[PDB]
Amino acid sequence: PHTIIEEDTESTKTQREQEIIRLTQQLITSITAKDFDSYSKLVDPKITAFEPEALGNQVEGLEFHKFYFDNLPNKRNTTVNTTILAPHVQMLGEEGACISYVRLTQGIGPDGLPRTTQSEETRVWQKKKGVWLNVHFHRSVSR
Amino acid sequence: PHTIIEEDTESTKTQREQEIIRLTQQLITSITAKDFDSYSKLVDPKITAFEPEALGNQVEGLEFHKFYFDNLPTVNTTILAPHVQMLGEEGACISYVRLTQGIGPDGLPRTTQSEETRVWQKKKGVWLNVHFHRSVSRP
Amino acid sequence: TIIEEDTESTKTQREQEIIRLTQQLITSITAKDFDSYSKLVDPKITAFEPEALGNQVEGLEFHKFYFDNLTTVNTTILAPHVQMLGEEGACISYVRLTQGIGPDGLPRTTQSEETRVWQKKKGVWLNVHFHRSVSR
Amino acid sequence: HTIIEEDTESTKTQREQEIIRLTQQLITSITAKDFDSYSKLVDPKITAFEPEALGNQVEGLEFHKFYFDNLPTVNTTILAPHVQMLGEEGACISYVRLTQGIGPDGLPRTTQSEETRVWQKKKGVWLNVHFHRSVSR
Amino acid sequence: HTIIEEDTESTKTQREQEIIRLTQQLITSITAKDFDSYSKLVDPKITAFEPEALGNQVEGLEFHKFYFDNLPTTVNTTILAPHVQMLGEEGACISYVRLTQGIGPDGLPRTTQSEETRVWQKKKGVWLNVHFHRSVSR
Amino acid sequence: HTIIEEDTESTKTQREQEIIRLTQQLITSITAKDFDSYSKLVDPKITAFEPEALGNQVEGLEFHKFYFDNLPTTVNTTILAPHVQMLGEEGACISYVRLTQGIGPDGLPRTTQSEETRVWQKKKGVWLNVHFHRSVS
Amino acid sequence: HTIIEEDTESTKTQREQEIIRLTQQLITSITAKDFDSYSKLVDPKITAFEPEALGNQVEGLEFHKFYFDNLPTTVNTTILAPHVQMLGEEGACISYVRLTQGIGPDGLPRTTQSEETRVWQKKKGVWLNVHFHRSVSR
Amino acid sequence: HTIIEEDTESTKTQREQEIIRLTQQLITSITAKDFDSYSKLVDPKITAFEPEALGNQVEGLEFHKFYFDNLPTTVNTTILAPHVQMLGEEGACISYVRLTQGIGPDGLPRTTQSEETRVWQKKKGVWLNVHFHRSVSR
Amino acid sequence: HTIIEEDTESTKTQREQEIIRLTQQLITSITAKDFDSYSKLVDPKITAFEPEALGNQVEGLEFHKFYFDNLPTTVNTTILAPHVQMLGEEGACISYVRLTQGIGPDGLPRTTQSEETRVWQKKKGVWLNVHFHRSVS
Amino acid sequence: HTIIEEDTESTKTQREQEIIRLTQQLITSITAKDFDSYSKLVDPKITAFEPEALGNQVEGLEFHKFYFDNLPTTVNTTILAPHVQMLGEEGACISYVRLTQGIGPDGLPRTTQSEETRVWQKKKGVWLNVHFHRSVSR
Amino acid sequence: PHTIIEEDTESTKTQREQEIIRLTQQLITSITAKDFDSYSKLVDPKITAFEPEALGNQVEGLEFHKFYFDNLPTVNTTILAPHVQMLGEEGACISYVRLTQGIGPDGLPRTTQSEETRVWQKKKGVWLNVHFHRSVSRP
Amino acid sequence: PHTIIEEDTESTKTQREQEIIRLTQQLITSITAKDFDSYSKLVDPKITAFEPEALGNQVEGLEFHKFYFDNLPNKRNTTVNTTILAPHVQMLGEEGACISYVRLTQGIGPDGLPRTTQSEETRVWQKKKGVWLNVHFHRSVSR
Amino acid sequence: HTIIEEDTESTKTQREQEIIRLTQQLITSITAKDFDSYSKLVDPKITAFEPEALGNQVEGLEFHKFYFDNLPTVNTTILAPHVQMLGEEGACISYVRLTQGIGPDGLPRTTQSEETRVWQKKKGVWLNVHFHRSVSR
Amino acid sequence: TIIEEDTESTKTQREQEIIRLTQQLITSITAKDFDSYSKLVDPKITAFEPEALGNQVEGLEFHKFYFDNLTTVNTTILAPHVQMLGEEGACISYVRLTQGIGPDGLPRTTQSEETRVWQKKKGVWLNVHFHRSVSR
Repeated sequence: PHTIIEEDTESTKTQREQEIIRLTQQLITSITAKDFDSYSKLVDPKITAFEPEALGNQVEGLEFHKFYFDNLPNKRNTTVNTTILAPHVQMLGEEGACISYVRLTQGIGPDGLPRTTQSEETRVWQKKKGVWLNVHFHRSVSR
Repeated sequence: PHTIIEEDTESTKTQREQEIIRLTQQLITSITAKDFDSYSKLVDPKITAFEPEALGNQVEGLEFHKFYFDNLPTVNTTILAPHVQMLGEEGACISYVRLTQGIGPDGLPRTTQSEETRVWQKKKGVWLNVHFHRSVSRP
Repeated sequence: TIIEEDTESTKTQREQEIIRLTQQLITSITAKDFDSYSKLVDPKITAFEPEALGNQVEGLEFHKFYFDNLTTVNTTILAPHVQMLGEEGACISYVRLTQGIGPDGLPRTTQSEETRVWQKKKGVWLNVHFHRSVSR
Repeated sequence: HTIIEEDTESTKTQREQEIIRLTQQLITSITAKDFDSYSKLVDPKITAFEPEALGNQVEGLEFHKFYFDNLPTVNTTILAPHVQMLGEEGACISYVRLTQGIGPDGLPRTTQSEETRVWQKKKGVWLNVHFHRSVSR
Repeated sequence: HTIIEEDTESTKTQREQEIIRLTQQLITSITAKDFDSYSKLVDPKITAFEPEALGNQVEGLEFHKFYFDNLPTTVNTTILAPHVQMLGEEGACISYVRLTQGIGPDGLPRTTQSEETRVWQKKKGVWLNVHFHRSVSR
Repeated sequence: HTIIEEDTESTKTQREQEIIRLTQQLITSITAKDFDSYSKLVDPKITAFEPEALGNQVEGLEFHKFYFDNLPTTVNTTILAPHVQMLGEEGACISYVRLTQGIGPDGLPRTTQSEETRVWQKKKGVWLNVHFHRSVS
Repeated sequence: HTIIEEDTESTKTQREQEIIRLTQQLITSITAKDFDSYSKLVDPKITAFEPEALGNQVEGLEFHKFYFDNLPTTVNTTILAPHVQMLGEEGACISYVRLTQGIGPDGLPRTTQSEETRVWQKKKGVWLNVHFHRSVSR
Repeated sequence: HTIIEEDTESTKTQREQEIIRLTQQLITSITAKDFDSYSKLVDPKITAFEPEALGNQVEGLEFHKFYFDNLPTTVNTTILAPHVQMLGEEGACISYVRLTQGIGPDGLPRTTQSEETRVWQKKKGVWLNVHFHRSVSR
Repeated sequence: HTIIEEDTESTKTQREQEIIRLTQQLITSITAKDFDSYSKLVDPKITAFEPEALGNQVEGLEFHKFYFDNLPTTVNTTILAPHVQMLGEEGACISYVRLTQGIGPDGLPRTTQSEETRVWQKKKGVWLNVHFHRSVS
Repeated sequence: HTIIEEDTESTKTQREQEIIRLTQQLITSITAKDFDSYSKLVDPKITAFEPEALGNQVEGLEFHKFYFDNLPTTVNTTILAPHVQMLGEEGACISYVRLTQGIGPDGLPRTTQSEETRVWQKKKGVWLNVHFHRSVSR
Repeated sequence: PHTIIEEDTESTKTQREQEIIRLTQQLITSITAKDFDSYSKLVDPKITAFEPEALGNQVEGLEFHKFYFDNLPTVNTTILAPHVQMLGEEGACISYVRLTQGIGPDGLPRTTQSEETRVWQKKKGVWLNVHFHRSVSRP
Repeated sequence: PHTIIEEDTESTKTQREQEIIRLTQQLITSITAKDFDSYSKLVDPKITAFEPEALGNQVEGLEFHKFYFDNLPNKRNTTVNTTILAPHVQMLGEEGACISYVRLTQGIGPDGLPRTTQSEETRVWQKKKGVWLNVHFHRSVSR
Repeated sequence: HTIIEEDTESTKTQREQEIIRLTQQLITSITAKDFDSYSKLVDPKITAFEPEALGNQVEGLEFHKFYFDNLPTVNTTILAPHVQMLGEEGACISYVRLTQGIGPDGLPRTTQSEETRVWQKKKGVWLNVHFHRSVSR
Repeated sequence: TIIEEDTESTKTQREQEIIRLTQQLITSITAKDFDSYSKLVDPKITAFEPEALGNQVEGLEFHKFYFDNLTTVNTTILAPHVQMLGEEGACISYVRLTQGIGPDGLPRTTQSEETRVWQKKKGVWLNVHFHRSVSR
């Protein structure tokens, strides 16, 4: 029970930019649904990462995140609702792209408590042999 | 006194990504020296930014950072493990750990750490920083 | 049940309807009836609420998440100010006072300041924007 | 005192663009403490929801004029303005206001508020008849 | 479920005394959670200032009714130094210190104190409470 | 010192309009600390519930005169939603929310909210305040 | 549970000795929760100052009768240095330090302290407690 | 600085009115730090219960005379609801709530509260305070 | 229950040796909670300063008997540096440090230190404790 | 620099009274920081239990002398309910509650309370303090 | 489930120091699996150690760590930026950041970080860990 | 006003081990005296480090520490007394050595307050062309 | 219960080596709660400084025998033993004791104490006449 | 000045000298006279003190650091136990109670438990080990 929502606003993006947004949406769907095959198809095997689970280190490879796919609750236990706020997409020539957005996640905590979480995400995509892959992402949370 | 040091340890970088590292070094130099002219020369005027000064929002433009070049009142900035991924011919992405050694109220030494991602785009033959993302992890 | 408090007087016939429409809206919220809610709310509604964490959200899905989760409550509208905007605009602002039961068997009262902006689209009034605040 | 709008890379229609410009002039009169321009842009019977009102709804200019008369480097930034038009005489603009300033010490601090302003075209001119300021925790 | 009124020394006038009686009946309907007597003693458009209203002024019975619908035997209220000021033939203003005794979660005796001002209006020969103000000092 | 009153809606009767005006003059006399005007508007044996009384009920004018003589510049009192209920011909009861904008120890503006209930009694053709009740939430 | 007086030095007169014995019987009815014995020794219009009154002065038997109808074992109350001043034949005033030893929630022995001042009035040949004042030092 | 009494309702007898006036003169000598006027109104062997005694009962004038020789402007003491009970011709007992308004370290106005119980004895035609008890509620 | 005594150095006179022995028997009667032995060793009008008295000075046996009847297995009392000073022929004063090893609520051993001063008076040829003073640092 | 002793009611025997006097002189030498009078009233091999000794027993004058060498006008001590028990012809044991009043860093009046037990021995016809025990409750 | 991952990013190691990394991986595996036989095979019996379990003291021998192999009651250990400096023919020194992903009381995920230095000595043709130094920096 | 003291105990070390101890002493003397030339002579220009000033990162090169030589108070202001506790030296063939010890430092704080600091140090030495150099050190502090 | 000594890579003289072995036997009797071996290795008039004594100096075996009689996986490690001999009948051994154990939960905890034991050769056998246990903060 | 407290009795002539030597040692400490201190203390003295942070230190330099830094104090020795060890050993243990003035003008008292071990080296007694503890 999870669905990903984007809201660009009145602004209409480039068709290319629109595809980067759609791909990012698919990736987030892989993460919330914990489908590691779909995640792996969209992400480069040598992706560098900056996330709070890294404790200020930079991590490389898929295994660090495959830990979260193979573990953590399945997804049946609870329901989630992620939302992408103001996605800014900057194309970098023909083979690069950089999408940065605010991620707002609605869910249920330990009890039947509804809570909202905000994180700031930067994802860099590289067009490798006609296929866009996520080569680096950087996820922070405000204090 | 403001100096900037990179630490590539044993790995070897290509000339392109070595230049991305060099440009990032100059950028952070203009930051620590509060030289906004050089900073403006290295940064695209429509630059997006994620930083703790923005309170979890994404800001655009130069005025938001030019505020800090003004108004604000001996440090060593160190770039740790610069990962530079080239993106075709007009893209580049360098992520690193920014370690800052400095002085407190007294002659007291303290170190701060932030994780930075900077995205460079080659616009009309020159490299410009079009987006950066600065984080500080659970202190 | 919901209680309105105009204090004194009767509003004009146009803004009285805005008050009643707000009553039906809050009724759909408290009763968790999403059909009436979707009928009263524009599909591209912008929103400022504490559940949005200082962000502005748009669409119904963000709010429909709250309809699909979770008996006796008493909401009360304090000093409604309705300002009409031509023939196709209306802006109602009021203080929402809610009475309910928390985790234990103890009664609690919550206060929030709500500002709803209604638009008359093709003869029917729809809420296109609302702004919910909570004082500290 | 400099004010910057951030539409994203979008262009609004000619009608709502003026709502954006007028809002910038309003925030300008607020930051510069110029009550004359403020009074020209605001209806005298303006209802208001702001943290200075302590969860109450205030009306009139006197409550706000109290703030123009006290105290003499700031940078306000308008994040994601949404303008929904209401016929020919109504407009509703909502945005996130991001303020950079200097506090008691010489330290830069940033504050974020959410603002929703409702404008009414009264006799060919636009006046701000309602506004709602919230602050996230 | 017994309410004690403490006139201190000396005796007031009879008309003030009846206002005191009606206030007692009101608080009895409150501690006994008897909404019928409460509705008999209270005007349907009563204004109220109480800590449950969060610095707002509430009107009507539903705001207090809600409280009567939800709760359940052991209470004791005491009216401290009631001042009753008559207002012509149709007005009355009684103000007093309310002292309530009860039992919380665990079996320990606790006492709460509030300051109350109740305003009675003589409508059609009967007295009704048209406004009350409940405060608590820190 | 400015005392502003706002009724959300409706016109009061003439009598209760006067009750509102008399309350306004009273609050003015408090802010200006003119004890002669205050005493003219208030009964010499007025009972009172206010935070300065520490949950006690005080009577008389001296308890309040103490504040008139020792306090001893610019403040803004706003009166929100006055509910006036007349009691026959010789009684009246007005209850309202009071907002106070002022400057504290700093150069920073602060707002204070209190809920007030005043009871007026007409004696010999003159309305006097005989009891008031001020609480803060 | 039993109560113990501590006269320390010197011997009191035959009048004040009875005041101390009656105070002992009173506190005995308090610790044993026997309201009958308490009502025989207390005037029905008794004023009271106690921490359970929150700095107010309550009147009547019911304010204290609420406490008799709550909780059931072993306690030890001691009257430290009773000072009895007689006022003619119909007045008496005894002030003392009440020291209580008991068990709380856990299994521990403790010693609470309160200062009590009781005023006795001889009404129709019997001594009655018309006012008591309970204090606690910080 | 001046002291104000609040009799509220009713009129006291001619005897107890003098007890209240003498209490006013006493607290006046306290707030003005005039030990001469204080010594004229207080018996030299006065017992005392006050928070400055830490729950003990002190005797003599010097224990309080220490406070007269310390600190120098504007204060306001009010006697709330004085209850005076006469004991023949040579005894009197007044209990009241003392409410003090003053300025602390910073420039702020405040209202401290203490409960006072004073016992007056007529010794050779003059009334003297032989025992006072100062309490503070928490 | 074991009561151990240790003098760092020196031999006491015969009298003060007996004073030490009587104190030992007293502490034994407290630990074993044998009130008959305690009463035999203590004056019926004994004054006392102990933490159980809350800074007051208590007199008599009942105050202490309360603890004999309600407490109601293995503890180790060690008496450190007894200073005995005889006062003529009918007085004596012994002061010492008392260590107590025991088991509290847990299965963990805890040690308690208290400083005690006992005053013995010989009445009719029998030594009785007439005053003791127990403090804890 | 004045010490007040409070015998409460009634009068003790003369021999106990002199022990009280000598205790007063001792504490005067303490508050006045007069080491000569202190040395005249105290045996050179005095044992002591005081909070300054940290749960240890100290002996001799140097431990208290040290205190007399270092410090400087405003103090007031009061001896509460002195119990004096004579021990034959050469022993005496006085125990009491000491109540001290003074001024700390800022100009605020403060009161401290300690429990003291002093043991006097009649050595060569004069009384000397051979052991004292200073305690403070929490 | 216990796995161990190294992250050499772009740099290239020699076969010797690559084997030092491999041996360290096996060592940490025997730690997370609490397999003391393998651990003893990789560790010299007179090994010195600095670790927070030692409270600022330096311990020697195996019994101090064998205590933790006993008595103690799904994790991913990751070796970050392994710097391996060879010391002639019989010495080696590998220092790295040890990042540990694991589960709390609930199915709650948490990450811990420690900095480790391990010194290897070639004794009779086999490599043994003769000294290690484990630190945890200002959490 | 600073001097470095070693105390091996009754145990006598190897002559080689003794030299490693002496070299370590010289290095610490360079640090306390803030003589960067003497420090640089004993330390390898590509030394890796683990110290609390690195915030859980590993640092390489001299500049990170030359920051502390060129800044910080000179050394004239106060007096220091460092002490090396139980130095354990393990030789690694002919070209490696590993010395680990407890560092106890006595000094004066902000006021005239004497304070003691303990840190645990591991220093690795490499014999490069007949000259021992410090190639890695690891300094921790107990909690 | 296993005990490990850590001389560093040194060998003591034959006389002090026995002091080390005997100390190991003493700590063995302590960890195993075997009072018989303890009493054979310890002089009956042993003075003692330990945190269980609350800064006081205790003497005898009873104070320590109290601890052998209460409670039934531990690892003690002796760090840097210094043995200074005193003629033919005295010896002073001081060391750092490092203890690994399990607390209330199933969590491993480590404690560190500093111990100084003074042995005396009494009639050809070595007895521990004094010990001093400290704990750093 | 320093005060000894044998409580009662006189020690034997051999251990009395150990007590006096301890007095001279503490005198050199309080007066910060390092010459007498070095004369009374063996150059290879082991030490357990709170200034060593749970470590055992050896030598005079660690203590000489404290002689070269920083009027009226009163130290007192409580219940000294002196146990002789043959002809060339002695072990004295005692409670040290120190009276002094802190930062302000207020008197403070500190307590520590000291255990000194003396050795007769070539006819003269030297302190070869001492162990200073502080109770919490």
